[PDB]
Amino acid sequence: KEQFRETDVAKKISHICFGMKSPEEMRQQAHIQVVSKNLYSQDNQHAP
Amino acid sequence: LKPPPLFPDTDYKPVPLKTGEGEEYMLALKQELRETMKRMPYFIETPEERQDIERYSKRYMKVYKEEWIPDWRRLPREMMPR
Amino acid sequence: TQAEIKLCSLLLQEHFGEIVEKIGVHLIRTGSQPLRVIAHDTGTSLDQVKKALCVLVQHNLVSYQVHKRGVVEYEAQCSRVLRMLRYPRYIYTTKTLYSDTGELIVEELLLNGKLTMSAVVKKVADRLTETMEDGKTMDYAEVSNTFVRLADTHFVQRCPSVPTTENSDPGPPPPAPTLVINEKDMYLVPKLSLIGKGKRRRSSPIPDDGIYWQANLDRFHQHFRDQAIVSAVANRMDQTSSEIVRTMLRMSEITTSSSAPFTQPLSSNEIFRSLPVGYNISKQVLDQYLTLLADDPLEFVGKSGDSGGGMYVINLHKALASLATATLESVVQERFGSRCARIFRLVLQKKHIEQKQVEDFAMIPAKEAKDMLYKMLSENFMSLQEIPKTPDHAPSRTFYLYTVNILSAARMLLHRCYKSIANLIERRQFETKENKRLLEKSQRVEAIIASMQATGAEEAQLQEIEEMITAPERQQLETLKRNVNKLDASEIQVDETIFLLESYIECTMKRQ
Amino acid sequence: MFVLVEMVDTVRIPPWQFERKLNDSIAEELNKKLANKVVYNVGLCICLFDITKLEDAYVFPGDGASHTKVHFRCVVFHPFLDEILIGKIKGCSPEGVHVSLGFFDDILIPPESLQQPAKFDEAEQVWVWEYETEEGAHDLYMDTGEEIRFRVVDESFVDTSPTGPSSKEAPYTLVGSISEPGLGLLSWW
Amino acid sequence: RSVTGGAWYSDQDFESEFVEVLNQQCFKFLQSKAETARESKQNPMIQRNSSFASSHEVWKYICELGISKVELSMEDIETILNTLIYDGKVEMTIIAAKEGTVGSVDGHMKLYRAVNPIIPPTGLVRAPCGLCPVFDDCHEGGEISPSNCIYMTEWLEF
Ligand code: SF4
Repeated sequence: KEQFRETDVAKKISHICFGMKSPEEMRQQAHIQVVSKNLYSQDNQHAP
Repeated sequence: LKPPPLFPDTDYKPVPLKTGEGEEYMLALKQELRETMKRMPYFIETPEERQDIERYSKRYMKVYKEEWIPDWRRLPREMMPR
Repeated sequence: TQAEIKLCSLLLQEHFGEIVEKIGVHLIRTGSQPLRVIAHDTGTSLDQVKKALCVLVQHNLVSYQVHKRGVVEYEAQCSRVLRMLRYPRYIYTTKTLYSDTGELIVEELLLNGKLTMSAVVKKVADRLTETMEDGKTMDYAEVSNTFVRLADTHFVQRCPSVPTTENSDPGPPPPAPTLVINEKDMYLVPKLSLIGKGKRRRSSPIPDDGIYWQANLDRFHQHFRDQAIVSAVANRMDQTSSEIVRTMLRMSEITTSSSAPFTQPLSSNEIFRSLPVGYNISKQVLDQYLTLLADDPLEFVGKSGDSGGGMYVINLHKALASLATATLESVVQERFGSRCARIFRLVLQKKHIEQKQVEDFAMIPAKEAKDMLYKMLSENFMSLQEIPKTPDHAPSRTFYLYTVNILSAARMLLHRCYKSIANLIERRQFETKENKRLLEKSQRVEAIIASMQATGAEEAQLQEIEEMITAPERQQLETLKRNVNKLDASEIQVDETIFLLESYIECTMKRQ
Repeated sequence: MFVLVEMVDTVRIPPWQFERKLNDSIAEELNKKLANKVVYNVGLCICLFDITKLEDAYVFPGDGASHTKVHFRCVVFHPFLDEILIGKIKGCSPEGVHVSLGFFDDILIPPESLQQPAKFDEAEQVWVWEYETEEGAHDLYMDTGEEIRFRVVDESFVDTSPTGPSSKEAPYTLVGSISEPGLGLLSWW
Repeated sequence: RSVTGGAWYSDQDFESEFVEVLNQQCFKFLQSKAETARESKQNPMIQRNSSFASSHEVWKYICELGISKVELSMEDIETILNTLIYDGKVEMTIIAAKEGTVGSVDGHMKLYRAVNPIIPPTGLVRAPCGLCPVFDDCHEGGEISPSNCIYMTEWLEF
């Protein structure tokens, strides 16, 4: 016996609200901070 | 590669606080003040709500107080609490 | 003004509660508007909005104005919400100037917001009953004496009053009563003779009807400004000189306006006769002190005439410019070292300069100044002006002449302090809410221990209650308490700064 | 302990159902969907009580089924505090005795609720009792026993919703009390 | 401005340690003389006159104790004294070169004699937030959320 949860979340779009992103939110959305200029690892594996 | 830790170290540090009997009294007065804001009508809390059942105890522990009214000649005749 | 709005929200939460915070923040966010749209926007019962507005106008937080088409508009001033932070300072200086009775008078007045003389003296007497015991009593006579003395000395100022109904606009009343303020009776206390001995909590019609009062915030701001000036003078030369300047401020205050750059004329003859008899000083000694004070190169005070032999006028605008400049030096010095303040001040006094001159004239090694100027420039404490070599203003064709804009500088510190107090308040609330579980666990057992103590119950509870886990957590509760105390001390000191920063941005502006 | 709560929902009736009268199909579907599960604010659902009102049965484009919105009432297990209850034991523990109502089992009697004289057992998990003059510290509570009388004193919802990107305790717990006379095993009184 | 750099440029550094210690020495000595003036409170006119620490006499005090064996005469001393006159160690009391010993040489008494810090420190500096290098960022709910400002955490600890 477990907490009931609704199964169907289906919905429909009603509006598009355009707008802007400020620095705080722009960081908040992102996962990581790109800090290195390079593309691939030095070794022959060429891993990013 | 590794970005700096979220707290880079700073050489300078905040200067030591000033203390004294007057300052202690300011601190205590500020505390006492905070306490006063919780014991008069102007401290508008949400009106009590959502009783569970007709508990017999309701007769005795009910909070009783007079209805707060400001003197009405200083305000618009539009917002009577009744 | 977003940090400021955060302060408004915080202090509304702490003073009044959620719904009051919500209404106040929305109103200070949207401007003067009629009630119905506020109720719509908030979506709560109009009863709540109504009650909150009544409470707010009672404390003079919000103000209502009759408007075209017969609607009533409700408005708030952001400055007014930035004052309860100063109430401790108000009470301290009033206790310094008046006995505890004046302190209680002022406390009651600010806590209530508006009150009449009879009820305030009665409530002060009642709340004082627990400050003396063993049969001691008091009458309203002494409280009235203190109140009239306070009102005479302008700390107490009368609230507005309604126009007379039978005199003006007879018939149905307008939407709002449109109160009016009268200036001649601002310090005119009404009369009473009632006296009553306060009840010592044994648990066993108005002559001054309608004459409300409220503390004079401007007098307190002026008084604080005076104390700051005296403190500057005392440190500048000497205690004797500050006692002298405290004199010229005294006869200045009773007749000077708070806004003018210069005080009313004063003479050394009236300074001397006003000079305390407890100081062994002669008229010639005073005359010498005044002449050498006027000769001070910081131009703290100027001559401006010769009436009465000694004639001198303190320069308010210039001093506050000096007051503010110094604190700008202060923030730079600690956060960036003496050498950095060495350069910053250099750039201030040299209105236009370049780096090589700075290194030459600031004894700074190469590769140590350059980076530091860049840091000040990055932080915007330093503003680059950049005259060109050619009309294209190309960087290869310009000179990097530095410039200071003190008024802009102050503004960002205000912003800093606003965020600073905000973050302290939050941290204290964060600490309070996380420890609330242990606080209430302690408070209930403290109440249990304090209960039934006078009933004569057995003593076999002091140790038995203490056996629980709270005891080896009391030192953590003490750690909590000192952290709160220590945060609060930090808040307190920050307000003392705010007063000077605000004092300048006010004085530097003309508000035309 | 039982309480009656009003609800609303949208029900999809798959098209091979259309023969049977609608009301029956919605009732069955709601019982299917909600029965024997617990809501985060009203406790454990038993079954629907009745259907009050029904809207129109639309057909959305791209699908054969008919969607209807329903107002219905459902009886829910939601005991309030200080209710007197009778229930079989289901297991002893150092932190208290577990009790069962048959259909529900998350009731704990903590030792603070137990009578003062008995505090622990002879290292055997079967909880013992003690009393002053008679009952010389030899009575003990069988893990099933009879339906002991007890009174609820605490309750809580604990959330179990998923956390983080995707790819065992019940969300409801009660606390009972046994201290007062006349409670516990009927043989005592 | 090469090898010359002002003769203090020895070691090709402006001899930073020596220039700073020399400035500290001048400062402390002229404090001592202005302190004789202040201790005496000589008939204030003469109190401030004695607080005019004569910088030709400072120049003669700095040739000795082995300090300014390097180029000293007016120019180089006067300019290092001037390096000290570009901050709040000083304030205008030169009265041109004619009043005083060549204007007490660039006014090397000016207000070194005192100009006591107009005001004390500032609450802002005596608080973490204001000192925080990383400002902005710290947003209600975020990485540097003010609910962890280690600067505070530390300022809290101390
Ligand atoms: S990071 Fe913390 S200490 Fe620094 S400015 Fe932001 S809130 Fe203040």
